[PDB]
Amino acid sequence: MREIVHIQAGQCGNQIGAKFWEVISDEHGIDPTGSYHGDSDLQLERINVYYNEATGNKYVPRAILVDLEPGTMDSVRSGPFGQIFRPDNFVFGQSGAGNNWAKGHYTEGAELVDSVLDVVRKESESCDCLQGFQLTHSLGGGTGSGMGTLLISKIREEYPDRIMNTFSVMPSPKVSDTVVEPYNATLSVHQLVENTDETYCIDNEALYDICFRTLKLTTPTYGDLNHLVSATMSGVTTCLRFPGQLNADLRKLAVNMVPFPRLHFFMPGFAPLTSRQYRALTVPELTQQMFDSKNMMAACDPRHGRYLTVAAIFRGRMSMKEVDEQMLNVQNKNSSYFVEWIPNNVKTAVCDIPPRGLKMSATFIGNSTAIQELFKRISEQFTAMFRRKAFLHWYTGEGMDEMEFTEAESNMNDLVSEYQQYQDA
Amino acid sequence: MYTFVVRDENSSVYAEVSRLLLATGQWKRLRKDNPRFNLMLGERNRLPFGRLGHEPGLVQLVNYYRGADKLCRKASLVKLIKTSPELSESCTWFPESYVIYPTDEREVFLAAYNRRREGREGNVWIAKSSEGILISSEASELLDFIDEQGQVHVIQKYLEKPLLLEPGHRKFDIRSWVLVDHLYNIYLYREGVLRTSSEPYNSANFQDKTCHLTNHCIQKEYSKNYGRYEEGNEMFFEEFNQYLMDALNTTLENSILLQIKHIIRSCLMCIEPAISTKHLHYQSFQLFGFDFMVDEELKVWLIEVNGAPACAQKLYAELCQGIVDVAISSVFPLATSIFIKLHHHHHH
Amino acid sequence: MEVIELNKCTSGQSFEVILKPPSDPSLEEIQKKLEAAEERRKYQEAELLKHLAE
Amino acid sequence: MRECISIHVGQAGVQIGNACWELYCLEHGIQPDGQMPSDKTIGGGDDSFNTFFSETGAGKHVPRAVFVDLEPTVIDEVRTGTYRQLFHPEQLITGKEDAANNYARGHYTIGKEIIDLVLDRIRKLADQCTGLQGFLVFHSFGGGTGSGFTSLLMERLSVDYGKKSKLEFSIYPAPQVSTAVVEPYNSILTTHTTLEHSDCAFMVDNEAIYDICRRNLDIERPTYTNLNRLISQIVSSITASLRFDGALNVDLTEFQTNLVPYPRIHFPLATYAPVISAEKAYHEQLSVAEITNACFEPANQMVKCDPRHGKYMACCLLYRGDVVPKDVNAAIATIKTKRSIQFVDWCPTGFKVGINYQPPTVVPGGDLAKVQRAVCMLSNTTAIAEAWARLDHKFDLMYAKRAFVHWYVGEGMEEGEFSEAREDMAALEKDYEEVGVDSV
Ligand SMILES: Nc1nc2c(ncn2[C@@H]2O[C@H](COP(=O)(O)OP(=O)(O)OP(=O)(O)O)[C@@H](O)[C@H]2O)c(=O)[nH]1
Ligand SMILES: Nc1ncnc2c1ncn2[C@@H]1O[C@H](COP(=O)(O)OP(=O)(O)CP(=O)(O)O)[C@@H](O)[C@H]1O
Ligand SMILES: Nc1nc2c(ncn2[C@@H]2O[C@H](COP(=O)(O)OP(=O)(O)O)[C@@H](O)[C@H]2O)c(=O)[nH]1
Ligand SMILES: [Ca+2]
Ligand SMILES: [Ca+2]
Ligand SMILES: [Ca+2]
Ligand SMILES: [Cl-]
Ligand SMILES: [Mg+2]
Ligand SMILES: [Mg+2]
Ligand SMILES: [Mg+2]
Repeated sequence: MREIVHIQAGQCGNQIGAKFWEVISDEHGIDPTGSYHGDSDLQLERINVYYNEATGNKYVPRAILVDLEPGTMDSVRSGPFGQIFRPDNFVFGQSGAGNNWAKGHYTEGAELVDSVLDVVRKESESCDCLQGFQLTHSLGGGTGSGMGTLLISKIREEYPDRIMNTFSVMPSPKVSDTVVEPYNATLSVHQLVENTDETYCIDNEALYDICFRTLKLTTPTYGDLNHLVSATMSGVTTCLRFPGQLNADLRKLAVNMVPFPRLHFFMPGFAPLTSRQYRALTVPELTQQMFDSKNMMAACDPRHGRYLTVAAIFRGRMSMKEVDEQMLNVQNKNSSYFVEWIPNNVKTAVCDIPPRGLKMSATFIGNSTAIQELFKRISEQFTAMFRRKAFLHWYTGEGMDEMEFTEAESNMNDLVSEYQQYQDA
Repeated sequence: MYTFVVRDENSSVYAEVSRLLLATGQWKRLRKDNPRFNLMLGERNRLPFGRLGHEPGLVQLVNYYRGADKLCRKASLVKLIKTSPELSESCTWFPESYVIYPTDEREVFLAAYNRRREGREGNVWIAKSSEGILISSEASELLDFIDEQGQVHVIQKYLEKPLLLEPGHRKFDIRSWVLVDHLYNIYLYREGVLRTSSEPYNSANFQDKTCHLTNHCIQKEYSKNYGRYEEGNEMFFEEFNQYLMDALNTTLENSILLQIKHIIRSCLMCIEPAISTKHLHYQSFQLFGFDFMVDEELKVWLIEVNGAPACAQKLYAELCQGIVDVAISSVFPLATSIFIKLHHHHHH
Repeated sequence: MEVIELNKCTSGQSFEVILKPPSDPSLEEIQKKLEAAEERRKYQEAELLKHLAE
Repeated sequence: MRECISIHVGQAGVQIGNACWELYCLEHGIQPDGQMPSDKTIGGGDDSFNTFFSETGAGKHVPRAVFVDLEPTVIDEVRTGTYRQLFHPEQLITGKEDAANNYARGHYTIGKEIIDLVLDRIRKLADQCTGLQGFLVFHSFGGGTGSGFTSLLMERLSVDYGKKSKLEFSIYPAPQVSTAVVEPYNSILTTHTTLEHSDCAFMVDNEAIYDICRRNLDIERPTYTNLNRLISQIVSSITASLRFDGALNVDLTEFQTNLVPYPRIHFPLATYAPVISAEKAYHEQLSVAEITNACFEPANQMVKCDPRHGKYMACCLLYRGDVVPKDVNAAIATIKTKRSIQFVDWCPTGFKVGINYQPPTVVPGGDLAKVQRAVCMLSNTTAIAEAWARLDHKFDLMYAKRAFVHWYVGEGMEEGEFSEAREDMAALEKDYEEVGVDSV
C-alpha cells in the first residue's frame, strides 16, 4: 500500500484537482518546476504516495488530467503549477459533453476512455504496490459526471482488487449552471454506490453558504469555493501523505469508515474556516468547530442523524493529551449522536505539520446517516422534472431509455432508506 | 452535564433518585445500554461489574457493591458470621443458626437441639429461605419442610421472649437504612421504622403466623387489626422513643441504637477488604436495609441484611435526597446531616 | 506454612510455600480451508466481472 | 540446555520484540554488534543464555528469533536500526501490502502466499537446535497480521512441531491506542482458532499499560515506545528463568505444569511492581513486603480485573533483586490475613517462588528508575474472564447488525466462522464461571 493514482475529469474536477496539487506540493516542499526545497524530512518520507521520482530528483505527480474539451486543461497547463504535470498524462478531446451525462458515459466519452486507460495502465505498471485510485469531479456536468463514472467502471474491471476513492462535487440550485444537474447527479450516484469504496460528498450548497454566511464573501466565486475544497482535500489525505498510525492507507480507511458496502458517502469538515487571520486557535476550539454543522462541506444537519463512524485529524504542534481529552469530551457529551452498536467509532490522528497559513487545524470525516438529506434533495429536484419527462430529449437523443432513469432513481431512494434503517437501529 | 443510566425499573428508591437528578438540570439520562455514563443505577441480578471502569474520560460509579451478596443472602450471612474471626462463633448478637440443604450442617444442628431437649430450655426454631416459613419446637417437622422445598434453607433460633408494645402485647422488628459511599464511610439514616405486628403475641400456637411475622405484607392481608395503633403498622423513632421513656424509663439511643450501630459497623467492616472500591477502576456505593429484633432484656438481634431495600413512604423524599448528596454528588459535584457516620477508633 | 523444594545457586534460589492443602488438524485439512476460501474469492470476483461485462 | 525460538508477528509483535531483545542484550552483556566479552566459550556452548542466543565462530551472539510482518516499514526499522548487526537477513521477513486490520485478509488471503516461506525460515533456526523446546509467539489481537496470520502459523506449528510447546504474548485491544473499529472481531476470531494450539498465553491489555504509564511514570500521553519498554520488563521477568540459572520454570513445559491445570484456561494474569519514574527526584526504595503487597492491587495488573471475585488455580512469584525466602514468607503471611485470596478446592493454597539476585535492568535514558528489588506475579485467576466479557460484548453489539462483516466475507471467509468463534468464547466464559463461582 504505497502509490495512489490521481485522476481529474471535467471542468470542476480539473480546477479543484489543480488546486489540490498546488496545496500539497507546497506542504511537501515541491516547487512548480518539481524540485524539492523543503526543510523537514517528514515531507519526503511518504512523498511516493502521490509523486513519481524522475532524474535530477524531480518529483512528478501521479496525476492524469481528463476532459472532453481542451478549454479548462489549457488553463491548468498555464496555471501556477501547470508545468509540474507529466505532459503525456494530458488526455483530452474536442467535442465537449454539454453538461450531458449520456454524452460523457455512452457516446463522446466512450470514444476517449480507452486512451485514458492507456495512461492509467502506464502509471499503474510502474507502481511498486498500487493501493488504488482517487478521482476528482463534479456530478452535475457531463464529462466529470458521465465519463468519470465510466472510467470508474472500467478501472474496476481492470483493477477489481484495488480501492476506488472519489472527491465528488454535488450540484446545488444556489450554485447552478444548468437545470439538468439533478439528472446527471442521480445517474452518477447510482454508479458511485456500486463502484466506489469511499466518496467525500462536497456540496456546492454548503461551500456557498460557508463563503456567504461565515467568511462574509458577498459574491462567492468558484475560486472562493475551491479554497475550501483544496483545504478539505489536503486534510482528509493527511494520514495518507505523512507518517502515521491511523488510516495511513486507503484500504485501512475504508475498513474503519465503512460498516456496510453502500454506505460509504462521507461528510467532510474543516476548521478553522479560512478565506483568502492570526487567531491562535486552542484545541477545545478546533474540536468544537470541526464538529460544528457550519463547518461541514455537505449541507446536512448532523443532529438529524447519527454517526456510524468518524475520523478526526489534528494538524500542528499541540498537546496530544488535550486532543484526547477534547475528543472524549464531545463523544461523552453528545453520545446520543453516535450509534451504540459500533463501539469506539471515533478514531483520531495527529500530524506535526500544519497546512499553509495556520498554526493549528482540524479535519473531520464523518459517516453520518444525515447524509441522506443530501440525496433526498437531489431526488426531489430529479422527480420534479422527471414526472413530466422534462429535458429528457437531451438524453434519449444519445440512446438512453427512460427506464434507465427510473432505475437510477429507485436505487438512490433505496440508499436513502438504508440510511434511515440504521438511524433507527 | 453528568450522565447516568437506569437498569432497574422496579426500584422505588432509585426511581426517586432518578427524578431528583433530572431536577438539578445537571444530570442527563441515557439509554440503559449506552456505555458512556458516569453513573449506573444497575440491576439486581448479574450486574456486569466486569464492564465498568473501562471508558476513558469517564469517572464511573455504580449503586451496588460487588460481593455484597455475602451479607444479603440468608445462607451466606450465616456462613460469613461463623467463619469470620472478627465475627466468630462467639457472636452475641446473632441468633444460633445452621444452613440446611434439602456443605450442609444438618449433623451439627441436631447436636445443640438435643441439649435443649435435655436442658428443658425453649427449643423453638424458625426455618426460612433467601412465603416459606415454619415455626416449631419439633426438629422432625423442621427438617421435613426443608426437604419438601427445593432450595437452601436456614434454621435459626426463634426468639421466644420478644419485647412487646403495650397496649397490644404485640411483636415488631426494626428496619435501619445504611448508606455506604465510595470511600466506605458508613452512614446510618437517623430515621428508622418499626414494622409492628397488630395482633397480640402468643407462645402456644406458633402456626398462627400473623402475630409472629411482622412483615408489612402479611400484616396488611392476613391480619384484621392492620392500622389500629399506628398508620399501616409502622411506628417511627420519635414515638417509639417516647414509649421507651414512659414505659421503661430509658431512651432509644441507649437501650437499642448503640447495639444497632455496633452490629451494622461490625458486619460491614468484616467484608470491607472483599468489596471495597478504594483503588479500583470503578467505584461503588449501596443502600442496605438491616432488620433487627429486640428481646425483653432490651438486647438487639440481627435478622437479615437487605441489599435492595425499599423505604417507608414518608421517608423517601429525605432519604433519596441524602443518597444524591453523600453518595453521588460527592463524586460528581453540582454547580445538619440526615445521617450518622459510623466510626470508632478504640486503641489497644 | 511449609517451605519445600528449596534450591539454591550463585545467581539465586527458588522454593514453594503452601498455606493450606487441597480442600489438531492436519496439513491437508488446513490447505483445504485456505483453498476453499480462495475459491470463494474467485467466484465473487467472477460474478463481478460478469456483471461488469453485462 | 534446550533452545527456544521467538516469533514476532505484526507491528505490535515486532516492536515489542525489539524492546525485549534490547533488554535481553543489556541483561546478558551482549553488545549491539553481537559480541559478548563475558562469554569465554567462543563459537559455541550450552549455557542458560544459549536458550535464546546462538553463536558464530566470530563470537557473534544471534537471537533465535523470527520477525514477520505483511508490510515492510516496521521491520525495515530493525534492518537499519541500532541492532541491525544482531539479526541475520533471513530472520527478517516482510511482504508488500498488509492485512488492513482484517483477520480474514491476514489469515486466508495474504497468509496463504507467505506461510510456506515463514515455516521454512523457522525451519532454518530449528535445524540449528540440539533440542528445541518450542516457541514464544508475540502478536496483537487487533491487527490483521497479528490476529489472522498468527492463527494460521499456530495451526501449522502444531503440525510441523506437534510435540513442542507454544507460549503466547498477546496484546489485548484498547481504544486509547487502537487503530481499528473491528479489533473486537479480530480478537475473537484469532482466539478461537488459536485456542487449542496454545499451551499458555500471557495477555496484556494496552489499557492497563497505558494507565500505569500515566499514573506511575508521569507520562501525559504514552507512546508505543513507552508501552513496549514497560511490557518488555514483564516479558523479561517471565522468561528470565529460561535464560538464567535456577530451578523454577526452567523449560516451556513447566509453565503449563505450574500455571495451567486445565488446558483451555491457559491465560495467567500477570502483575508487576514497582514501576518508578526515572524523573522522580527523590524515591524511597520499596521493601519485599511492599512490592509483594502491590501484586494484589488491580492498578498494577497487566489486565484490569478483580481477582477477589474469582478463584486462583496457581500462583507464581518471580523476584529480581535483593530478596531472600525469609522476607517473602513473612510478606505472604501478612498479606494472607489482610486480603481475599481463595483458591479452588481442588488446588493447594500456595505460592511457587523464584528469586534472581540480579535486580531489574533498565534501558539507559528510559522512563523506568532502577530499583533494588522488583517482582512479577503470575496468577491463574478466573477474574481475567472479565476481559473476555468486555470483548465479547463489543463483538455482539456489532455482529447483531453485521457491521463490517462484508470486509471479511469479501476475503473468502464464511459468515459462519463469526458465530463459531463467538460460540467458542461463550463456552470459554462459561468454563471460567463454573471453576470460579459458587451458586449464590
Ligand atoms: N503495546 C503495543 N501495542 C501495539 C503496538 N503496535 C500496535 N499495537 C496494537 O495492535 C493493534 C493493531 O495491530 P497491529 O499489530 O498494529 O497490526 P498488524 O499486526 O501489523 O496487522 P495489519 O492490520 O496487517 O497491519 C492496535 O490495537 C494497537 O493498539 C506496540 O508497539 N505496542
Ligand atoms: N429468628 C427469628 N426469631 C423470631 N422471629 C423471626 C426470626 N426470623 C424471622 N422472624 C420473623 O420474620 C419476619 C421477617 O422475616 P426476614 O427477616 O426473614 O425477611 P423476608 O426475607 O422473610 C421478607 P423479603 O422476601 O421481602 O426480604 C420478622 O419481622 C420476624 O417477625
Ligand atoms: N466547486 C466547483 N464546482 C464547479 C466548478 N465548475 C463547475 N462546477 C459544478 O459542476 C457542475 C458542472 O459540471 P462541469 O465540471 O462544469 O462539467 P464537465 O466539464 O462536463 O465535468 C455544476 O453543478 C457546477 O456547480 C468549480 O470550479 N468549482
Ligand atoms: Ca466522434
Ligand atoms: Ca559461548
Ligand atoms: Ca497442542
Ligand atoms: Cl515434534
Ligand atoms: Mg461547466
Ligand atoms: Mg487501445
Ligand atoms: Mg501492520
